[PDB]
Amino acid sequence: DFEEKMILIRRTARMQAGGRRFRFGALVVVGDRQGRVGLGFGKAPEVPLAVQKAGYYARRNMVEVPLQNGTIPHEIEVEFGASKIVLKPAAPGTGVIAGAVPRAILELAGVTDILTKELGSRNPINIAYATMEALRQLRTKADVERLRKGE
Amino acid sequence: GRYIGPVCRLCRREGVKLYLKGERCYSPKCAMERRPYPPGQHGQKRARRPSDYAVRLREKQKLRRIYGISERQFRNLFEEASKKKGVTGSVFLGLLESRLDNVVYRLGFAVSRRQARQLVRHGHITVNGRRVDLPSYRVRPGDEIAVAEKSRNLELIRQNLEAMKGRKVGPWLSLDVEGMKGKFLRLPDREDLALPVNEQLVIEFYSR
Amino acid sequence: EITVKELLEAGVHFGHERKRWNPKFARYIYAERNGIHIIDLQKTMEELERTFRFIEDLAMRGGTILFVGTKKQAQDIVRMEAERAGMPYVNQRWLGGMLTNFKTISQRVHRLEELEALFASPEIEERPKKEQVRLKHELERLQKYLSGFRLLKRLPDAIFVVDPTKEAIAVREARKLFIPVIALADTDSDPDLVDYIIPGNDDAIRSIQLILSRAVDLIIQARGGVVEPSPSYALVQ
Amino acid sequence: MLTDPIADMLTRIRNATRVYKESTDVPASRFKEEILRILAREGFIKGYERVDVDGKPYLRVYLKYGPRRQGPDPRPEQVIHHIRRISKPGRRVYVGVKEIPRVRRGLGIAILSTSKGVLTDREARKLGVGGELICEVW
RNA sequence: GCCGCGGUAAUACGGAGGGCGCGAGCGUUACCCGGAUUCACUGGGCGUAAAGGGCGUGUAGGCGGCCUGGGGCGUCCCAUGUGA
RNA sequence: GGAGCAAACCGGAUUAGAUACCCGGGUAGUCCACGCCCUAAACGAUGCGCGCUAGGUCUCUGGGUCUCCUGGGGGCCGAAGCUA
RNA sequence: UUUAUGCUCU
Ligand SMILES: [Mg+2]
Ligand SMILES: [Mg+2]
Ligand SMILES: [Mg+2]
Ligand SMILES: [Mg+2]
Ligand SMILES: [Mg+2]
Ligand SMILES: [Mg+2]
Ligand SMILES: [Mg+2]
Ligand SMILES: [Mg+2]
Ligand SMILES: [Mg+2]
Ligand SMILES: [Mg+2]
Ligand SMILES: [Mg+2]
Ligand SMILES: [Mg+2]
Ligand SMILES: [Mg+2]
Ligand SMILES: [Mg+2]
Ligand SMILES: [Mg+2]
Ligand SMILES: [Mg+2]
Ligand SMILES: [Mg+2]
Ligand SMILES: [Mg+2]
Ligand SMILES: [Mg+2]
Ligand SMILES: [Mg+2]
Ligand SMILES: [Mg+2]
Ligand SMILES: [Mg+2]
Ligand SMILES: [Mg+2]
Ligand SMILES: [Mg+2]
Ligand SMILES: [Mg+2]
Ligand SMILES: [Mg+2]
Ligand SMILES: [Mg+2]
Ligand SMILES: [Mg+2]
Ligand SMILES: [Mg+2]
Ligand SMILES: [Mg+2]
Ligand SMILES: [Mg+2]
Ligand SMILES: [Mg+2]
Ligand SMILES: [Mg+2]
Ligand SMILES: [Mg+2]
Ligand SMILES: [Mg+2]
Ligand SMILES: [Mg+2]
Ligand SMILES: [Mg+2]
Ligand SMILES: [Mg+2]
Ligand SMILES: [Mg+2]
Ligand SMILES: [Mg+2]
Ligand SMILES: [Mg+2]
Ligand SMILES: [Mg+2]
Ligand SMILES: [Mg+2]
Ligand SMILES: [Mg+2]
Ligand SMILES: [Mg+2]
Ligand SMILES: [Mg+2]
Ligand SMILES: [Mg+2]
Ligand SMILES: [Zn+2]
Repeated sequence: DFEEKMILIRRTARMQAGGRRFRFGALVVVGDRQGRVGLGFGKAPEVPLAVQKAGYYARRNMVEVPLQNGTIPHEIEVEFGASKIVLKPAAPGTGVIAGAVPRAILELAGVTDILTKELGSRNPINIAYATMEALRQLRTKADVERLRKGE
Repeated sequence: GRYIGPVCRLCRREGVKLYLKGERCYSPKCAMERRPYPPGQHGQKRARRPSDYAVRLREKQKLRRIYGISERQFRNLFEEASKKKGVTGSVFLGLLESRLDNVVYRLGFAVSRRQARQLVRHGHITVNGRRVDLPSYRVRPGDEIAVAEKSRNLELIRQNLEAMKGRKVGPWLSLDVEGMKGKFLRLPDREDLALPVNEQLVIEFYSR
Repeated sequence: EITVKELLEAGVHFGHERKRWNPKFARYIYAERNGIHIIDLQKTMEELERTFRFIEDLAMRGGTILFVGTKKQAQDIVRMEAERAGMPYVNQRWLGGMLTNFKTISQRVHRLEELEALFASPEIEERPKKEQVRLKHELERLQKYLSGFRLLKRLPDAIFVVDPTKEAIAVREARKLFIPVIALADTDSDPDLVDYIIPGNDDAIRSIQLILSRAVDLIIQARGGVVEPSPSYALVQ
Repeated sequence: MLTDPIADMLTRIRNATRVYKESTDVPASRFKEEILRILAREGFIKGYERVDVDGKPYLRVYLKYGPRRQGPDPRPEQVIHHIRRISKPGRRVYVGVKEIPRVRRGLGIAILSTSKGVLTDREARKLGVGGELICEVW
C-alpha cells in the first residue's frame, strides 16, 4: 500500500583512540501517491538497519497533502535552518520540477505538476525537513474559511 | 542518417521487446527470448542501482529508438510539443505517431518501421494522390494514405497486406484492405496507445 | 452526588506560590496579598466542572486514568486514592520513557510477575544462598517503582498530575502521544499544556487530599456505587 | 517619532498574534481604520473599537486565532499567518490595475489604496482601478 | 573541467575487446547568458564566517505625528494619436 | 622638569648561541606649558532614532499616598521569537 | 633553573 524511496545514505564517523568508528544515516520518503507522505531519518551501525528504522520514523511523521489535480493550492516559501524551498503550483500538464530531494517527496504524495527551486543551503537533510514543513503548512479555500468567520 | 546495423542489441539493451524487427521479434527469439540481458561482455553481471539520470536517459532512448528516429529530429519534436498548448507529454507522442514512416507501419503496409521507411523513400507510397517519399511528412486528420500505382504488385506488398486480415488497426486509423488505402482519422489519445514507455521521464530528461 | 462546595475549599486550597509564578497563570489568579498569590476559586469551580465532565464520561466508558504524584505532600494521597479506584499510579521516581517507551519499560514489569511467581515455589531453594537475597533484592526495588504502574498492560487515555511542573517530563511525555493530560496546578506551572485543569494548591496535603479524594469518587459513581470516605486524615497536621 | 504609522500598526498586530493576546491598542487615524475595517470585513480580526488611553485616541483590535490543538505545542493556528507592508515610505509602490498581485492564489487579501477608497485585490479589480499597494495578508 | 589518477595487480596513463553518446558529422579552443539570491529591484548581507565609520557636531540630501479644506504634481481610470 | 620607572645601550648570569627570558646599571621617554601627529583588539569586535513582543532576581540613582508602586541607568537568568 | 628539532608522496 505504501511506497519507499530514499534519497540519502551517508557514512558518518566518530573518532576514538586507534581508528575512526563509522555509523550510517538514511533519509527515507514514504507515501501513497494519494496525498500522504512522511520523512524519516534513521541512523544505525550499518546501512540496511538504518534504512529500516528510517522508514519506521518515516511513518511516525505524516502529513495532509491537499492536492488539486496533482498539484497544490497556493504557492508557499518555507525556511529550515539556513535552507529554503519555494513551492509554486503549476497547471496540470506540466510536470514536477524539482531537485532529487524535493522531487522524491512531492512525488510519493501525488503532485504530478509543480514548480520549485532550492535556495540558500542545498543541504539534503535540511532541505527535506524544510519541504515537509512546507507541505505541512498548505491550506485550501476550505480550511481557509473555516478560520475566517467567527464562532 | 538514421541508425543502421545490429538491432536486437536494442530489443534488449533497453530490456524490453520493442519490435524493431519484422516477424522475428515475434518468434521465440527477439534475441530477447534467449538472452534477456544487455549486450556485450558484461550483460550477465549484476546491475547497480541506476542513477536518477540514467533512468530518464534509458527511457528517452527507448521511445526514441522505437520510432527509429535521429536525436536531431527527436528533439526537434519535443520542443515543438513543449511550445504547443496541451499536455506536452501526450502531445509529443501524437507528433511522433503522425509521421509518414510510422503511419505506414501502423497501417501494416509494411512490417517494420524500417521496412516502412524504405517504402516511403522509394515512391511505394502516396498521400492524397500525390507521390510522397519523405519519411518525415506529418499527416493530419483527413489524409488518404495509400500504396502507389507502379507498386501495386511486388510480393512484398500483398504478402504483407494479407497478414493484415484479422488484425484490427488502432482507433485513430482505418484501412480499406482490399483497396490498399488508409486514412489518418484523428490524433491518437494517450489511452489509444500503450507504448512500454513512461513519457513523463522523457520530459524530465530535457528539463536538464 | 459528585460535586464540591467552595466551603471545603477554604482549608488551604487557594494559593501557595508567591512571585515564583508562571505569568501564563493569569486567568486563574485573583490578588497578591501577604506576598502569596491567592488563586481565584470561583473559576476553579468552572474548570473543576468542565474537567469532571470529561472524567465522568471517560469513566463510564471504561477509560483508564494514570496517576502521577512524586511530591512529598502528594505521595501517599495517591497510592490509596488510586488503588481505591483500581487505577494505575506512580508513587516513587517517574521513570523516563514510561509512556513513549512503554514497550520496553513494560518488559521490566513482566520481570516483576516472573519474580512474584518465584517467591516460595518449586525451584527457589535450589538456588544458592548468594543469589537468593540478590534475586529478591531485584524484586524489592522492582516493586518499589512499578507497584502502581504494574496495572494496565496498555497505555491509558489520561493521566492525573499533582504538579505539572514537578512532572514536566510526564506532561510532555504523554502530550507527544496525544494522551490527554489532566492535573492539579497552582501558580507553579502554566495552563496551555494542560488539557483539563484543576487550578488550586498543589502543595499542602489538605488540598491534595480534598480535591483528589472526592475526585476518585466521581470515578466510581460512573463505575458503580460510591462508597464511604477513604484513607485521608492520616498524619494530617 | 514613528516614520511609518501604518507599518507600525501591522507590526503591533503581528506581535500580539504571536503571543496570543486578546487585543492590542494602536494610535488611531482615519486612514489607519479604513484598513483595520477591511481586516474585519475579510475576517482577519473580530473587529475593533475606538477607545481612549490617557485621553488620546486609540483603537483596540480584537484578534482571532484557530482552535487549541493537540500534541506538543498546543497553540492555535493563525487567522493572520502573515502580514507585511509592501509600499513603504522609503520606496512607494504603485501598481496599475492590470498589475495587481494575486496573494496566495486568491487565498489571501492584498489591501491597496485607490482614488475610490481602500479596496482589496478583487474589490479593486471589480472597480478596475488600482493605486498604492499598502500590504498583503494571509 | 573541478575533486584528483601513475610508487609492480591502475575500470583515471597506452593499446585491446567490449560498452555508452551523437552521426556527415563528432570533438576542441575562444566569447556571451544560464545555473550564480555569487551586486540580491524581483532577491543577500555586516557579534565570532568578508562587512558598523574611533566618537561627536552638523551642511546638502533622504524620510517624517493627529484633524479639515483647496489645488490635482505623483498615482489611478477612460478615450484617442503614435509605437514603420 | 626629572624622584621612581625604563625602549636603546653596558655589564652579570643562563644556553649549542641568547642581540631574549632572570639579575645589576641605564639614556630618550614617562611629568608640565604651548604646538603637531589622527593611530588602536579606539571592542559590546553589535551605527543612530522610534514603536511593538512574558517574567525572575541583584544593584545605582530620583519621586511616591514611603511592606509596595513608579522613572532613568548598570548586571545575571530567562517567554515568544531569532541563530550555522 | 638545560633544551631544540622530526625529509617527500600515500
Ligand atoms: Mg537566513
Ligand atoms: Mg551556497
Ligand atoms: Mg554543494
Ligand atoms: Mg505545453
Ligand atoms: Mg529548461
Ligand atoms: Mg607489470
Ligand atoms: Mg597491471
Ligand atoms: Mg598498487
Ligand atoms: Mg577519465
Ligand atoms: Mg585506458
Ligand atoms: Mg566496439
Ligand atoms: Mg572500441
Ligand atoms: Mg561543432
Ligand atoms: Mg534587496
Ligand atoms: Mg551573503
Ligand atoms: Mg542594520
Ligand atoms: Mg579573525
Ligand atoms: Mg562603534
Ligand atoms: Mg572596525
Ligand atoms: Mg558617526
Ligand atoms: Mg546628529
Ligand atoms: Mg535637513
Ligand atoms: Mg504626512
Ligand atoms: Mg519632506
Ligand atoms: Mg490634502
Ligand atoms: Mg491604441
Ligand atoms: Mg644583556
Ligand atoms: Mg655575559
Ligand atoms: Mg661554544
Ligand atoms: Mg626559552
Ligand atoms: Mg633591567
Ligand atoms: Mg633600575
Ligand atoms: Mg627620535
Ligand atoms: Mg578617522
Ligand atoms: Mg579601549
Ligand atoms: Mg570579522
Ligand atoms: Mg546600540
Ligand atoms: Mg553613523
Ligand atoms: Mg537619577
Ligand atoms: Mg525614594
Ligand atoms: Mg532596568
Ligand atoms: Mg542572557
Ligand atoms: Mg526558547
Ligand atoms: Mg634545523
Ligand atoms: Mg611530519
Ligand atoms: Mg631537516
Ligand atoms: Mg608524489
Ligand atoms: Zn528482435
